[PDB]
Amino acid sequence: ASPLEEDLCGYLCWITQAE
Amino acid sequence: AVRREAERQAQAQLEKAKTKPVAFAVRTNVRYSAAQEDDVPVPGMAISFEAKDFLHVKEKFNNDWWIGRLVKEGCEIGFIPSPVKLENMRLQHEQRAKFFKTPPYDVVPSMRPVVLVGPSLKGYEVTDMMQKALFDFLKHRFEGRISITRVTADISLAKRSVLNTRSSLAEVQSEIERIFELARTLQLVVLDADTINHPAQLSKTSLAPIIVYVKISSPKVLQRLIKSRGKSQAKHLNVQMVAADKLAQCPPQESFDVILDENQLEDACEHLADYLEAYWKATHPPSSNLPNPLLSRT
Ligand SMILES: *Cc1cccc(C*)c1
Ligand SMILES: [Cl-]
Repeated sequence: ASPLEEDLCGYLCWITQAE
Repeated sequence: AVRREAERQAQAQLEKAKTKPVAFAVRTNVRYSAAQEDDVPVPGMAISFEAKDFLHVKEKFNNDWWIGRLVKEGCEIGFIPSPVKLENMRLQHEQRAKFFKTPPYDVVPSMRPVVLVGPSLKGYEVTDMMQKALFDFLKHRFEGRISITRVTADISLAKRSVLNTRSSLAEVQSEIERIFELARTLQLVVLDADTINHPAQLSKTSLAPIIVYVKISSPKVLQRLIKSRGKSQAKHLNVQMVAADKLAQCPPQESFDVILDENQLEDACEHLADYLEAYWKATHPPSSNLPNPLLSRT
């Protein structure tokens, strides 16, 4: 994946860990 | 001879202060570079410092000298000039140098409270959820050593300029006083401060926070994260993007203590934990308690 897609995936995963 | 005896009584006081508690902390507004002519109670034992440095003060030695240390790993206690002494030295310089035309120390919490800002505004899902994961991590990682507390009062109002009902301003002051008290015994203090989105909002207070910038480097990524939370969040895109851009416009070295620009929660957490462990070491020098030998020599 592109750096921006990798950023996005990492942050979406971070958000899921908050639930 | 009267003087060697005076140095001895001073050294001895210094010895005893190593294991005393921290009475208070200051942030310096001025620099001090010790010189032999300052007449230090023990020659060579003065604490020099730059402006914006932090000192932990144990006790008052006399009107001219306190006893304390720079909040930095490896630094041990010594003699810190009192404001009276700093003003006397300032006038000595002015006298040596020579109609219509600044305190050297601010008292701050003994442990600087940690405050999280970014990636955008609090009270919206992206920032709330991202920060919640960091606070959850801190609670588990620093168990036994940390107090994490919410602050709903608007602590940006805690300046002399201000410092609104009388009741709300008293509540701001009581929250300041609580945060100072939480830090008194040298536990780490973490605030979830609802109203603070930008470091300039605390820069004029006496809290001297550790500002943690949770930074999303690309605005395109932020935008897409907001959109991931659905149309109910995305309708607030603009205010969230403007707020993130204001953080990005700050001079970073002066505005933020730690910048978490990692895109993995694990890596952002370990960076913050490493920072706070280093801060623990700076504030908790081993000299602050003597070992109590298991075995005697005879
Ligand atoms: C993008 C993504 C892949 C796998 C797991 C998560 C949490 C997110
Ligand atoms: Cl005093």
